[PDB]
Amino acid sequence: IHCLAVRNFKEAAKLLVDSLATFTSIELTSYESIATYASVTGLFTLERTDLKSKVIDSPELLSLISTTAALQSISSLTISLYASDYASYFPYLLETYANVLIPCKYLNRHADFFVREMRRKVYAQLLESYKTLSLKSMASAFGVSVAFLDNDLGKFIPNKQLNCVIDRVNGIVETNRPDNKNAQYHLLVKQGDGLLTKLQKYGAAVRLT
Amino acid sequence: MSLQHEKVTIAPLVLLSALDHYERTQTKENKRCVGVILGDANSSTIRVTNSFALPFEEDEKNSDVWFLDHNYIENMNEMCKKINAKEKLIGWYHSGPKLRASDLKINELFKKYTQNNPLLLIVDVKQQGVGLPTDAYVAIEQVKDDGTSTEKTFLHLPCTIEAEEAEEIGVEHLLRDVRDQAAGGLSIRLTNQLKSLKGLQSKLKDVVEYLDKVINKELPINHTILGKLQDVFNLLPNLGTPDDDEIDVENHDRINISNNLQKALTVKTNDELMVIYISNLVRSIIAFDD
Amino acid sequence: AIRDEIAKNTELSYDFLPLSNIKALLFFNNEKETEKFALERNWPIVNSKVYFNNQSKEKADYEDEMMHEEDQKTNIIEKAMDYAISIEN
Repeated sequence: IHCLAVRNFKEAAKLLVDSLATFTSIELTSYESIATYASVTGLFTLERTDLKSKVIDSPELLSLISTTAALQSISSLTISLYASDYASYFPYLLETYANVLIPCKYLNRHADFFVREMRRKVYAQLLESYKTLSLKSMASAFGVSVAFLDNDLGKFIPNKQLNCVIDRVNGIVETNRPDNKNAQYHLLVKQGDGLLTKLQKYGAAVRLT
Repeated sequence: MSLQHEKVTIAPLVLLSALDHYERTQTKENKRCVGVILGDANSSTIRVTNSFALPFEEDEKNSDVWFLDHNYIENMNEMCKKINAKEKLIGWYHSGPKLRASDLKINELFKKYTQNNPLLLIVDVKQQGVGLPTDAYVAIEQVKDDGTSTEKTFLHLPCTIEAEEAEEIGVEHLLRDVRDQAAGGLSIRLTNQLKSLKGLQSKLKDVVEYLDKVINKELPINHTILGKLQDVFNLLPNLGTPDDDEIDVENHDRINISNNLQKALTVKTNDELMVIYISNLVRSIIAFDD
Repeated sequence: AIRDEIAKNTELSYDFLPLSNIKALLFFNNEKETEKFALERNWPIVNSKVYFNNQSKEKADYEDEMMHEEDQKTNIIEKAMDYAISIEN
């Protein structure tokens, strides 16, 4: 829950899956909220396949069923990402904001942060699987209008965590993400630059003394 | 006779022994030491284990006139069995700088005693060649399809060595050179890399001027040579192939490994930089204390 | 000065312009003035259409021609040699 209140939900995921398997209730907020926390972190951290096996490697999440509004709203969303429902997905996103994030102490810091990130994921997965889409159809899949759809996308693309471009004349969405040798090359040099920097300052400091 | 051959393997002893026997007949100036060649055959690889001198006279007036002492050859072979009963005639060595046309007539005489076509191993005594100082031929008789009669001719085979391990360390023991024509570290193979390219230049020169010699000085148009030359071009790359583009991608790959390896080495030495500073740092105190 | 500036720019931007589109961009009001500049700036306008990609080749070719030229191209062979000698320094 400390990892949940700060921006690293990756750690939070790793601790809270253990907490499902065995829960210790005294002095710790009740088990339906603990389900809601596992599900929040699950959506953010994982992708389709991983997500599905996580909530089948937790039988308890499914057998607990939605028994509170916050649990219901997060669980509806969990299913739709991994089942690759986009249709009812876009409404569920609004429900999670209302009934989980603002009511919760720790996710009220993440009310704007979550909604922003979660939209990247749902788009990401669809675009990776496609070379090209049409915009109107992509808008319909989610349940938005064509023009509305760009706006959300157009914040994610220059941050370059979505690796795509949008023709507005063909109306096609192009996907030009390297996933080959070129991607591994592109990542590696950043780390190797980092190594150069670490040595540049430490080198100087020892030589002068 | 075996009419199947592929390679000639040579023991190191053979070369050295013919040079010794050469100076002790005191041969030079078209008087060339010729002895018998001993070893294993009925094998595509001719494996030459030993060699010995024969009493031989070479006339320098005519090399088609020669003396060979035939009787001696049988007696010597019986003593070869005393040493090891698996050494027989498989040819004869020549000590000269190169092939003579009297060597074809000489080769006739050793056919009588060989179960294999007889070997000519030129042991140079000036030690030329950019590989081994030995050239190797075996005499073959064949029809020639160029419209010329049946020749017996010496056709080239590769030269290789097979050295006993026991003997080979004697070569290392004798040799005080740290070797610059054989593999070692980076710098040593950096010479080996340049050396090979300079070997290709010399070999590439000789073909060009042979081709000039054929159509102005009228040396035989030999189809068998020129056929292997046609295959040099067909096996030669062409720019703009996706195979030679893959070479560019493959360059990136190994250079990057060098790039990270170079960083790794730089890290490790910077640990020793700090160590030595900690050694100086302590030794300030010891000095100050004294 | 401005006429020259935009004429460099259009090499990158275009490869095809009609005559009308050239006239506006170079800030000319006369058609003959556009064709006058195009001869002197060495634009091959043939059939009232420019081919700026010819023009990029010239400017790129000029950057190579100046002798520096071994290490400007940068030889595959030369990189490996450099790496080697530093280790064996």
